[PDB]
Amino acid sequence: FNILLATDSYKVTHYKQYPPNTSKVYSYFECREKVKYEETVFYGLQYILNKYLKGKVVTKEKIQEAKDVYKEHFQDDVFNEKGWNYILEKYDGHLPIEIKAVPEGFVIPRGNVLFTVENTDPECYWLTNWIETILVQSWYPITVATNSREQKKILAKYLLETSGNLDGLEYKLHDFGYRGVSSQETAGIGASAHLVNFKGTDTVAGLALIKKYYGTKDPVPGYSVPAAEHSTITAWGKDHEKDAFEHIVTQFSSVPVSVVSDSYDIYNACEKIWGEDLRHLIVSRSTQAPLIIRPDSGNPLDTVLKVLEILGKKFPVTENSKGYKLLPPYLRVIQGDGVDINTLQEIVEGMKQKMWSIENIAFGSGGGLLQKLTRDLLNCSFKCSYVVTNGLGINVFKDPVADPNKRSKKGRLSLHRTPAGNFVTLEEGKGDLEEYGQDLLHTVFKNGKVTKSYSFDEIRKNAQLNIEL
Amino acid sequence: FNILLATDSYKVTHYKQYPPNTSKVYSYFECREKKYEETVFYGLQYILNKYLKGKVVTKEKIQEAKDVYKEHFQDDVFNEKGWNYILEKYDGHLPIEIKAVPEGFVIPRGNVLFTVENTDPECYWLTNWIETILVQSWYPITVATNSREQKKILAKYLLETSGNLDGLEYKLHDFGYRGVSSQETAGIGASAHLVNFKGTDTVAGLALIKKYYGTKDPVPGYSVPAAEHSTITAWGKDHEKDAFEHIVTQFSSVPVSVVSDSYDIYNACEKIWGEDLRHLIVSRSTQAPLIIRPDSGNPLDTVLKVLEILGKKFPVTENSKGYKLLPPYLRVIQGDGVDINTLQEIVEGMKQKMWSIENIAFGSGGGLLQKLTRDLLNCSFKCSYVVTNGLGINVFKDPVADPNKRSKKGRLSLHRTPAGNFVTLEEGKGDLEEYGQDLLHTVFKNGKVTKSYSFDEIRKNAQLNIEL
Ligand SMILES: C[C@@H]1O[C@@H](Oc2c(-c3ccc(O)c(O)c3)oc3cc(O)cc(O)c3c2=O)[C@H](O)[C@H](O)[C@H]1O
Ligand SMILES: C[C@@H]1O[C@@H](Oc2c(-c3ccc(O)c(O)c3)oc3cc(O)cc(O)c3c2=O)[C@H](O)[C@H](O)[C@H]1O
Ligand SMILES: NC(=O)c1cccnc1
Ligand SMILES: NC(=O)c1cccnc1
Ligand SMILES: [Cl-]
Ligand SMILES: [Cl-]
Ligand SMILES: [Cl-]
Repeated sequence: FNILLATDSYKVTHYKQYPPNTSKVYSYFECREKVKYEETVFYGLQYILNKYLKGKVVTKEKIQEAKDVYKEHFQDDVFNEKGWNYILEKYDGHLPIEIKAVPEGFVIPRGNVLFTVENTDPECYWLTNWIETILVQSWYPITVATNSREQKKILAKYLLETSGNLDGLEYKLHDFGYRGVSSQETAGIGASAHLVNFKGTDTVAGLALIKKYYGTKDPVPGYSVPAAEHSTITAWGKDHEKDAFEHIVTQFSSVPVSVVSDSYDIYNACEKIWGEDLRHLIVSRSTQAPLIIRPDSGNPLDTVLKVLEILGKKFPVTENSKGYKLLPPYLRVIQGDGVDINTLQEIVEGMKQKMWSIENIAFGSGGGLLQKLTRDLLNCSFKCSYVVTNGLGINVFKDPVADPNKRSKKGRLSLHRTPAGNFVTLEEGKGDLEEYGQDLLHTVFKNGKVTKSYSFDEIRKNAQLNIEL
Repeated sequence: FNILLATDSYKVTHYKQYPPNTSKVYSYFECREKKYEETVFYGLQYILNKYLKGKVVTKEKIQEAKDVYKEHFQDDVFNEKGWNYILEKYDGHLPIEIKAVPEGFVIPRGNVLFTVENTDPECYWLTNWIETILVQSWYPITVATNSREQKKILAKYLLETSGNLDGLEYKLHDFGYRGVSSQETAGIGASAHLVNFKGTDTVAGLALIKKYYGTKDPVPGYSVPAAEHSTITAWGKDHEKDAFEHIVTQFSSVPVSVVSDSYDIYNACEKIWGEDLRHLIVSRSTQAPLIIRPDSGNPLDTVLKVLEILGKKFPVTENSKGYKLLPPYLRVIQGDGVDINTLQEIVEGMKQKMWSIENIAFGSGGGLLQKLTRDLLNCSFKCSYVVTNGLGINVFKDPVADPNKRSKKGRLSLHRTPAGNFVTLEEGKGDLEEYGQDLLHTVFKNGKVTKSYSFDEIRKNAQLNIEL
């Protein structure tokens, strides 16, 4: 990786565009005020700081490589070779930048400063926004973690209402998204952000990222169980679906096992194969090793409701203390097709209306969890708010006439608690007046070193739901 | 990177689930039919080289996978024996054969694009182990296809309003680096866009193409100097004119894009560019025009109003098709809110107001590289053929509630039809040789990349019919 080649092309030309004699550029990131997504989980900056920003990130070879690429890319010499060589020669290639940030896992309302960036050497005024592109990619772990947490809120509300408790909540939304993201790197980042809120994942890449960059007291941060796919059912031949089911549940007789049941006819599979032909292999299973029946096609709500009605007529159903129907403990359902935050809500509400406890179901979500998200969902944005030119600090901002939502904050910023205990971002250096106590941002990066860090266990604690607290 | 840790967790358990006595699992990838009628096949070569080729198994990688899965499953289910077999027998090279349509080929939906099978009977479980990594080809396929569909829209409008396609390759600029989910995604996605266009600010695409594909030219994509809000607003609100003047003077002999909406896009166009600094604009060369960049408001309404303002402050001509044309030193780039749908809305609105598409280019970020999912083209990998007890059987899924999810049966091959279209033959019927040559070629076999394509070849294959 070369940091010189890790920015938007136009930023190569920006050192020539700032006012002459500018010694400081100070910028900030927020999730701009616009499912409402009123609060965001701050997560993922520590990965970027360690993987890409810390240590000796400039070398002679990297400067020469960037110079050669940009000469052809712009068909002109605009690259700031002198400016990058200064960092190499004066700081042994360590970035003279200070980043302050809210602690990871913190849950912060929209429209608040989450981190700030400024140069610590006047010669490197151009460096602050060079690294905008790499830092703004924190939108992705923030957005995955936030959207996953919002689904946890829905699941908690309906589990509490239909069961009286939150038992099993952290296994109710399983990450199926490894194949449906855009790269291996994205898979690890996104899976780790989901694991802020839940413990079930099939996206193995998230485990090593957490281990390397954050850390947990437990050996791994996420868990899985054996499960079938269409290839392991259909390979037996259509007339032998029962044989596949029997082989798989017998191979995994002592752990939970998920069996995709829709290869040919989900309803026949539930009613006749699981329901009658193999029922004796299901009712014998342990409470710690249930069969998890997995539909994977059709209208998600309609299919879940019909699967439950079928199973409730073939297996003993109880009524829990809240009055909701409950399958026996050796039998559960996972809906892992078509699940995003909207369809999740529709399914749990439809189950509730039909008197089925949320204890009976879990969800797998792939593209909806890790890929169908954009930087626009939370309006993640990085902007310059303060500069020093000719020794004079200036509060700077953008205020487009057509769009008030794009207006940006002015001056030096700080994050505080209000008297009622909420968050406020103070502008124009007003945090210095100390009317709102101390700034909640902490220096996390300075002059090539990570200066403050969070374990994954601390991040999880910070991101807990109120209903959990 | 450890390929043992690069699969969906459940696939760790599948070796125990296939029918006993199974010696072959054969699987295929298609962009299922459900408008995106045709897809650009692009990106597999990156995956083959970065992740699949060579010695990908070691004793350390097996032990690390064994340790992780013991904790991840709270059980010992990992196939250590099967992975050690590959290590000891093949020096850690994967006994897999992959056949694929040439990269850059434009193929209608519902056709086989690549197949995967094991070459050693002991490794029947390996074909679908690597499904997860191979299915991520959905992303470069989808970026390249969606970018090409935008090129079709641009080409149709440019041709209608101008009579030619001059400049088409620079009409959709990649602004997506900050709006994708990772550095790796940025390079992959930017490279897929460059199949169709030459303008990019997502620098990461250049090194990927150089390392994995190659071009005869030094670089596959190009940029020009451009401002951002920080370089305008840093001058102070009262000094926007000073920022504009400084920037166009610093870049007086190359094209320069200047974001103009920091405070009031319409004031900037009419009064700053159109009056105060007009003398610095009309003196510019055709080779180095000023590109005015709005970045907020309704994308169509803003473009039309910007053009109306500029048309009243600068000399406008009428081209031979009857459409209005700004002077050659002045152009506009709309780089906010652009996806395939709004691009179409903008060029159609311009046409209705008699403005040539020569006047405009588009920047797209999230719309171009992030707002896409595997479901857009229904990219899917399924087993279609197995050999069990020495007999081949045709395998498929056919869910009752969704006919669109039905998969193909048996050994597959891709052919040209007599009318020049494409057909996927199932059940090994390609062996009857009624349809000429199979278009799938072996690209990977037993840890080696057998066939490779340059980026120049891929671009040629992905050309539009109108260009042809
Ligand atoms: C059968 C369930 O398995 C485990 O939870 C998971 C579920 C699950 C399923 C249905 C439910 O109603 C539910 O409450 C949970 O499903 C999984 C599926 C996978 O592919 C992988 C997993 O790890 C779980 C996974 O860990 C937990 O052991 C849960 O206690 C048990 O009820
Ligand atoms: C000023 C234009 O530059 C080049 O195209 C680009 C454009 C562009 C703009 C407006 C138009 O109406 C248009 O036809 C093109 O914009 C760019 C913007 C960037 O940030 C970077 C670029 O490389 C181009 C970029 O390369 C083309 O060579 C075009 O001939 C010329 O008119
Ligand atoms: N474990 C599963 O059922 C699963 C995992 C990943 C993708 N699809 C299904
Ligand atoms: N060159 C540009 O105007 C640009 C690049 C990347 C993101 N936004 C704007
Ligand atoms: Cl599956
Ligand atoms: Cl080894
Ligand atoms: Cl910008």
